[PDB]
Amino acid sequence: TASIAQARKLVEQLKMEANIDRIKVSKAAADLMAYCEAHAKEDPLLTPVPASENPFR
Amino acid sequence: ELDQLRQEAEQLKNQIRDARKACADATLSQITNNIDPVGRIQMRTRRTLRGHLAKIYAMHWGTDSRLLVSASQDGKLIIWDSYTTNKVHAIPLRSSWVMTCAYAPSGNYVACGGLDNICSIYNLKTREGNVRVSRELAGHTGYLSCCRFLDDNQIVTSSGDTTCALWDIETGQQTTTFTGHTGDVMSLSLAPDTRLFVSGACDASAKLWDVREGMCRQTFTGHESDINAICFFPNGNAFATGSDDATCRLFDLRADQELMTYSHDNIICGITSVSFSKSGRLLLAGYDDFNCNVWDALKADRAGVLAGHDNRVSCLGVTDDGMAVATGSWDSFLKIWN
Amino acid sequence: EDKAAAERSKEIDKCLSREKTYVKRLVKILLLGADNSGKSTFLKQMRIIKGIHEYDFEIKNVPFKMVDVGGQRSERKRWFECFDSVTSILFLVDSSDFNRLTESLNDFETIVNNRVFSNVSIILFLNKTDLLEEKVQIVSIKDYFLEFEGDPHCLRDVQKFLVECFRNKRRDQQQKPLYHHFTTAINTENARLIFRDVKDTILHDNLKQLMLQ
Amino acid sequence: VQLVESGGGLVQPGGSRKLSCSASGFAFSSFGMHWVRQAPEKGLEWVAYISSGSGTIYYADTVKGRFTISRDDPKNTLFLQMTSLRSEDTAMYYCVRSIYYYGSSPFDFWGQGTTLTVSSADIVMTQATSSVPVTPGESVSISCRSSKSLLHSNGNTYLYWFLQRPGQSPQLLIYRMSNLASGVPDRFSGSGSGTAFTLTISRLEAEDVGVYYCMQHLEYPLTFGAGTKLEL
Amino acid sequence: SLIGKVTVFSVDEFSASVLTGKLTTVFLPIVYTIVFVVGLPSNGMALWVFLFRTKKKHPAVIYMANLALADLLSVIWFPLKIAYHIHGNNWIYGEALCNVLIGFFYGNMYCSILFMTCLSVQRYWVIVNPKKANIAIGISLAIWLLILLVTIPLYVVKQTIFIPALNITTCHDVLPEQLLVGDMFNYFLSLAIGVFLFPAFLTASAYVLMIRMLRSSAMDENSEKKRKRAIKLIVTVLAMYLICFTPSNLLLVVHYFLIKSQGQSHVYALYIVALCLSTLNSCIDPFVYYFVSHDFRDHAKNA
Repeated sequence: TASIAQARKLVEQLKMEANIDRIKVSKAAADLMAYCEAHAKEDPLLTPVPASENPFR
Repeated sequence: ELDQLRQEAEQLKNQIRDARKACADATLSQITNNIDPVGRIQMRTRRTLRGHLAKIYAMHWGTDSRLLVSASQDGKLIIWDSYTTNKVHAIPLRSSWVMTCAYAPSGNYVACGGLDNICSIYNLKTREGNVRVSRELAGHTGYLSCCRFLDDNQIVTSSGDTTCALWDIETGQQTTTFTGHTGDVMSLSLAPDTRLFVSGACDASAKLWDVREGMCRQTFTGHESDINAICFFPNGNAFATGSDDATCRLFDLRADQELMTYSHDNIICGITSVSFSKSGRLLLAGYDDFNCNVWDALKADRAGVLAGHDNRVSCLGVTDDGMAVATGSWDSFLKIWN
Repeated sequence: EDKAAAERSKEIDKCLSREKTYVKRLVKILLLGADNSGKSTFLKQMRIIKGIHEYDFEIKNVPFKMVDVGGQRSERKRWFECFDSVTSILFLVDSSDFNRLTESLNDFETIVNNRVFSNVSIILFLNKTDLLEEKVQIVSIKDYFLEFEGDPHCLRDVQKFLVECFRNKRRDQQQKPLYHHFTTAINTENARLIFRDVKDTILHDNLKQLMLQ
Repeated sequence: VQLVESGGGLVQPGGSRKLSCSASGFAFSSFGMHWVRQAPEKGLEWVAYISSGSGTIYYADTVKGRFTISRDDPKNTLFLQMTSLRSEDTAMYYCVRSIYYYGSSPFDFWGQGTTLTVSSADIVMTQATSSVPVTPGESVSISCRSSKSLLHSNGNTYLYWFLQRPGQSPQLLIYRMSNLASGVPDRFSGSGSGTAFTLTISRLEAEDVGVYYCMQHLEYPLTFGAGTKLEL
Repeated sequence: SLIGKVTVFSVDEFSASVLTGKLTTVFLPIVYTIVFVVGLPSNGMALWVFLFRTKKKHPAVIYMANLALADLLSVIWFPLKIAYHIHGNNWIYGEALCNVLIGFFYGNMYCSILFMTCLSVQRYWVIVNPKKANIAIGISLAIWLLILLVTIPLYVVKQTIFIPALNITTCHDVLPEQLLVGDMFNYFLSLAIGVFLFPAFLTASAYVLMIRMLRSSAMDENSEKKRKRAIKLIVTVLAMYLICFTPSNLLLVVHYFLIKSQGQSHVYALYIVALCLSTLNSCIDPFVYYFVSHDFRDHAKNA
């Protein structure tokens, strides 16, 4: 009955994974790009800082 | 009937695939084809940190963005002050084959683990002045692969006998166990709000786990070989996966699909580390080609190369305030880039 | 000023150097065997001293470290092959029980032909060499192996056959050699044999450093 | 942790003496040591400093060339040898622990001291008042002033605050002008700016009576203040 | 080195034949051209490989690079010398160039011999007993500095002489007598004995002992197919070294022993031929030290 138990566990996991809401890819892409833009000015690796505020030199 | 259950599983898989294929109304390659390219990004070495006698396998940035910890096959952990190149503590080990290290968010403890199947927790703030072992966690049947902190009381581990676990330090035993993989797990990463985490496990699959319930909510598939590194996006809503067939991928947790694939025709080697930048625009990767590459995260091109190593790059990290990138390689040197 | 912290670092550095001079003089041996391969008695009789075990000892002013993997070698993944610093691999094999030979023999072809071990030596220990003396005058090798081309009652012929069978599965015949021996309860000249083989390997390396080859 | 000193007593002019200190309960070989002095009824003054590895040795002006300091690690003992004593040396002596690494807490344990009786680029500190009458239940604030700016280029400020109850050795309250030491109740605070410093106690209690001291640690020699006494 | 007389300055009949003959006018240019052509590119290539294509500073690399440098600087100025022998022993280029040739020729040969001796001692030391790179740099600098302090006296004494009866001005093939018995005697016999014989004994001893220890029947059989090969790469080096250089210095000594005692100089042709023989090592050394290997050759061809 081990095979029955394994199959039942797999079926229950698939059922639990099945009933989940989703959104379109375009909305997710738009959100990701918006977040990436709105914080551009605070990123020192992308936009370097003057040598006065560089703690490593 | 077993046949009935198997047929039901096949039908459920078909339903899931159809649902996923229903929602792909566009792609990131088309929505972001109108963004000014970043241009060339060149970085130089600012420091070199010498003192190890063998290969380096791990490193972790402290939460103040100044101190860091490293572990080598010599059997030693070392704590460095990055601004002035000093040494704060040198901790010996009881086992020479070590594979991970971590830094507590408060600055009091560190962790270590390896092929002894035991996870050791060290205490740094003491009256007598030395560093002494505070806890040894045992109960896994294989070796440990990664370990991370949630507070000074709870710790999360992943082991090579296909399981993950959550330990309570004060008492010394397991509180919840997560099972469901087929092969051994290699890397895990924690959510910014400390409520979820993700794992990758040498089945060309990755899983999302909840910490208060004990059940997995989503399983992603798509690679062709092992998965060696994983990390979250700063938002908490996307993660990037690194494999052994010279390929990185970016997945989303709400659309339940795969967004981007980063690959090139001159790259025929594996990947050892993946990390993000603060704003989410750069992705860094360490290769067996003896170098590190810098990718743009929304256009899938190459931005640059960091090429200061003469052997494999094994460890990579970025600070919490976004000023420096640290790399560690099998030549027994660490380096800091800005 | 609190630049005295720098002094602290210097002291630490000094201690690390006092280990380096030792690290270069250590020789590592990786030991592999089986349940009935006599690993326990072999370890016990050398007067030496749950996961990976280590043993540290010394021979004629040279330090030796022996790493014992206790059955975990079933792990078949690359990242468990992180032993790319060893100098020799040591097999113990039982030559009495014929049926099991294929089993043990199989393991050989998996561990020797791997790519991390392209520049290491192999030492082979065939064990007991008296149950063979007893069985050879009683039971025939041909019931299990059909290729024995000599007379299945002479110890020399059968021993040559066994060592040939083990040699035949090493491809890339010549980077560094394969050694072989017979032993039951000597417990006394084993250190000498291992020492001779390690010294031969070191000569193989030195003649390549000096370009005299 | 425990440190116990010995070797004191009475001597006649001339002659020479030796003082020893014995350690227990910590890693003696990883710490530096200081010798500190106190007059019979006056302020504190600093005598000697010996460091880890016995590499750097510092003496003061009214000491140098006449006193010697030494340590022995396996037996865990610290020695001070004194030659040709005078009348101005009558005093009581204390032994103090120290360590230096990023994030440490210097001056975190004091001994119990011995009695000895015998028959300018220096930075100066000024204590505002000699005494302050205070009432239980009310807040108090004290202040001291300096003759140079203590804010080094790396953002630190090196000022220290100690307390001494009647009849025992002092214990640390505040280090680096804004930090609390371990074991101190969470009601003491400190602040200031370059060349002015203030300390604040909210909601006084019992056992908070004593004498307060403010120290500098920017460059050797170290200088103390006169001291403020709260009369409860 | 032919002796001249008293400024009127004249030579005898035998010299009159030798300078105007066939040995010094046609034969030598062939030899020097061959040596130049083979020698320059090969040792240059070896220098580039040893300096820019080595990852681990193993001492053998240091020593071999220095030897390659020595031969390279040995070979370069030869166009002026070959111009001299094709003009008929006449010279048109000022005393400075005569001085430069005579100094550099000897300095470079003795640099070569010294670094060969050093390499032999290193090999014996490593094989007999299973920091050296630092000592290699130190010893390299020491040897170079010593050589620079024994090549000077060749410039400070005028090297060129005029002979009217032939109307020829010569560069170091003819010299006045009073100098030959004095400073030049000490300098040349000192170079011949002090800087050849002692290192020759050291090299011979080291290689013979190394062979004796690699041929013993007190080590494993499985190494045999390698060890015997290692024998043939010692015998072919050592036996070359003694047969290329030794026939030079001995004759030189014999030469001067007839000037300081008798006053005839009839053994100059023997010196010329022996010097022809001893110049070929700058071409024959990279083929017997460097190219007979599997690693260096691959690194050089992939460079």
